[PDB]
Amino acid sequence: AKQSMKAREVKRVALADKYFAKRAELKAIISDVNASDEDRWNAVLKLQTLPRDSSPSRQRNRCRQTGRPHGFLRKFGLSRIKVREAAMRGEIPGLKKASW
Amino acid sequence: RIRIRLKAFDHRLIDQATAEIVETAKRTGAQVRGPIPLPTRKERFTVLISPHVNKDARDQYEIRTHLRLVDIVEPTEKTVDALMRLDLAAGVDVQISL
Amino acid sequence: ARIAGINIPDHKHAVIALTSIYGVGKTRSKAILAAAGIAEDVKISELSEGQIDTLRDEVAKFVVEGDLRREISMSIKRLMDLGCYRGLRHRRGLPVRGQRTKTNARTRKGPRK
Amino acid sequence: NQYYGTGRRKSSAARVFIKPGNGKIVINQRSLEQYFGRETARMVVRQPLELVDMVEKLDLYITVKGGGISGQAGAIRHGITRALMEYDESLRSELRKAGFVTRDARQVERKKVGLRKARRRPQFSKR
Amino acid sequence: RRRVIGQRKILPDPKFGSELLAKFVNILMVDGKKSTAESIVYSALETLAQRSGKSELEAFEVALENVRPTVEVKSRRVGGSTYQVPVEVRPVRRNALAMRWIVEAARKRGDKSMALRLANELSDAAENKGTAVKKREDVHRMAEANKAFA
RNA sequence: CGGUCCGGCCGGGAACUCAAAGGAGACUGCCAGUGAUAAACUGGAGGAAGGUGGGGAUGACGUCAAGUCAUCAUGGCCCUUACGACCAGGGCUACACACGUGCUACAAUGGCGCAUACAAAGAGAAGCGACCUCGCGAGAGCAAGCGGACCUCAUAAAGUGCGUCGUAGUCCGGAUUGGAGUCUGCAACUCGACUCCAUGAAGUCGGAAUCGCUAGUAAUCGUGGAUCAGAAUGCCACGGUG
Repeated sequence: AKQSMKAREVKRVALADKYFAKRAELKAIISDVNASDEDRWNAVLKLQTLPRDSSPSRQRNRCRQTGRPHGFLRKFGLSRIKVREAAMRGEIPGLKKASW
Repeated sequence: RIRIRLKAFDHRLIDQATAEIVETAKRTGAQVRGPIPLPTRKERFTVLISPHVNKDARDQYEIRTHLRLVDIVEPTEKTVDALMRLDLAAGVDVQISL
Repeated sequence: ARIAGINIPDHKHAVIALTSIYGVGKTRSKAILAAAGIAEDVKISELSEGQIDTLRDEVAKFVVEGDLRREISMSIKRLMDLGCYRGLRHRRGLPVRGQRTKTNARTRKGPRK
Repeated sequence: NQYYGTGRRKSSAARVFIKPGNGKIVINQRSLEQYFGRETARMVVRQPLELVDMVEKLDLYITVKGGGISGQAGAIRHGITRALMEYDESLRSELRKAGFVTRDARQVERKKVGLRKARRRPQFSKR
Repeated sequence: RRRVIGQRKILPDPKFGSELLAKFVNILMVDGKKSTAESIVYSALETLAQRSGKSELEAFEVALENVRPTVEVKSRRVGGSTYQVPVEVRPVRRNALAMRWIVEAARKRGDKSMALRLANELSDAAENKGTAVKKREDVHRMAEANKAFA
C-alpha cells in the first residue's frame, strides 16, 4: 500500500464534496451543444472538466490491508488468504468451517 | 405496532436468542411467547491454500443468516424500557424498529 | 445484357448472366421476375436495351456496379491526405478495421517467408 | 383395498393411486381417454400397467409436479412400479425381471480442492 | 485390473419390447439430444416398405443381420509377442458396431431425408451393394494377411 | 373430509412434497464359493442403497544450491534540487519475421416465420427499478413496491410440431466494406461497448504429431454470480438432454 495513493484517497473524499456535489443540475444544462449551436458560456463548459481525479473514474474500493485491487472480499475488506487467518481466530463474525 | 429485529449467522443461536427474549418477556409481564422463524439465507465464500500462483485450489467457508422480527400488538410501560435495557447475548444484532 | 454490369452475352436472351457479376447472387435474378412482371418471350439473337430497366432495383437491395465498387471503397476520400496513419496503412498491405497488423496478415500482405 | 406409490426424477415428483374394479385413467385432473394423445411421452409410462390392463376392471390416478415430460415419465413410472409391486406379489416378480426394484438417484458429485469445472483435466505438457 | 461389472440398467422399447431396438437409438442420436433419433426409428420402416425390407414385424432386428462386421486388427500381443493377427469381435459388440456402420453410411448419402437414406442403405446391404466401405478396406486386407496365427 | 367463478381456490387438514434440523437402515448378517479352509476375499438372495455403501474434508518423512528483491520484510550498492509525487504527452496492437491454448460451420437429425414444454444458482436504498408511452434498437421520460419468500433484476435455450428452400461452395457459412445511432468518460485520434444495415474471399470434419472420461462420467445447449466511470464467449457456479 503506497503512501501517495493513501494520501490521494483522502484528497478524493475532500474533493468529491467540492467538484462532485451540487454541480449536477448545472452540468445537465451546460452539456448541451446542439439545441442552439451558439457559443455563450465556454468558461462554464470547461468547468465540467475541472475535476480530473475526484470523480467516479480512478476510484476503486481495494483490499484494505494492501491497497491491492485483487483477490479480496468487500463484505469484510480482507484478502482471499487473510480471511483464512481471521476465520481461524473467530475474528469474522459467525464464519466457520464444519463444527455445525 | 412495533418490531424487534434479531439477526444471527447460526440456526441454534437465533433460537437461544428467541428463548432469551421470551424469558425476559415473561419477566416484564407478557409480550413474546413463540414468534415466527421467517425464511432463511446462506452465503458461501472461498479461500486460497497457497498465498501465490494457485487460485484453482480453494477451501470453502459458510454463514447461515437468520432474521426474526418478533412483532408486537401493544407495548407496555415495561416494553419501552426494561426490554430495551436487555443485554441479550454475544454474536447477535438487536434493534428496535418503527 | 447490362443491368448489373457492362456485359453483353452473345445471341442469348436479355436476362442471361445477370448473376455472379459482383453485388448480385445466383437466384434472385430468377425468383424476382414474377414480382417485376417479366416474361421470357420474343427471343432474338441480337442486343436490345431500355426494356427491363426496372429489374436493376430488384436484383440489388441498394446499389450495383458502379456506384457499388467505389461506394464499398468510399473511406479513401477522407483518409489518403497528409500524415494520416489509417491512410498510410491502406496505401500499404495493412488492415484498417481496428485489427492488429503483425498477425493474421498473410491474406492482405502476401504468403509467409 | 387401495394401493399407492411415489416416484422422483431430476426435480420431478409423482404420487400414484391404483384400485381394483372399473374406473378411469387420470393425470392431474385430466383423463388420458382424450388428453396427452399427441405428446412425446404418452407410451413410456403405460408398459407396467399392461401387466394388469386398464379401465375395464381397474381404476388409476396420477398426480405429478415439476420437470419436462421426459422427466415426468421417469417419476410417474417409479410411482406406478412401487404401487404395482405392492398390488400383488406375483407382479413384484415380473417388475424384478425388468429391474424395476431399484431407486435411481445418480446425483452430480462435488468438486475437490480445485481442478477447474468440477473435475475436467486441462491440456498436456510440451511434452 | 479391478472391474468387473456392473452391466447398468437400460430401458427397452415401449411398443416393440426390444432392448436391441432401444440400443440403436443410443448410436443414432446427436449431441445427446436423443429425441430426433426417437422420431427417425420406425419412420424409416414406412419408406423401407417399397424396398428390400427384412421382417417388418421385427422392424430392424432382422435387417441389422444383413450388416456383417466380423474381425478386428491392430493394438494386440499374443504369447507376450507383437502380432498382426485378427480377433473376432464379441457377439454383444458386433451388432452395436453394425449400428454405427449403417448410420454412418446412411447419413452421408447426398440425397433425401434420413428416413429414406437409411431405407436405401438397409435394402442395398441386403444385396451387399451399400456405400461407405472403402474407409475400412485396408483393415480388411490386414485381416486377410494371416490364416496360420501363432 | 366440507364448500365450490368448479381452481389448492376457500373451508379446513399435517397426509405428500417441503424448510430448518434430528434419527433409523447394514451386522458379511444369510446362502454358496475362495484361501496355510488361516489372515483375507468373491458371486447370489433381499433392500432405495452392501463387502473402507460412495464422494468430500483431513497434507507424516519429505524431493532440489526448488520459486520470489514483483505480494511483503530487508543487508550490500545507487537516485535524493531526483530515477522521488505531481501534471501533460505517450509506450506493453510500429510491423520488415511469428506461435500455443481455446472456439464456430462443413446440414436437411439443416436455415427461416409461427405454434409449444420444463429451471437451478442466486442478486438489490446516493439500490433493483415497476405501471405506461416514446425510441427500428442500445436506451429515455419516470419513480410504485421492498428491505429484501404477497416488491425489483428475469418469458433460459437446446428439445416437441406445422409451413418453406434444397445437395445449388450450398436459399448453409464467415473475413472483408461504409456510415449513423445508444451509454460512459479529461478524452472515444487510437486496439471502447451496446445497436441497424450491404457487399460475401475462405470453408466438403482438415498433413505430421497428439489430448479427455468408467456413468449422471464423457459429450452438449442455455442462464446466473464476481470484476465495472465505459468495456468478455475468459474466472467461478447452475439447470435441460445424456
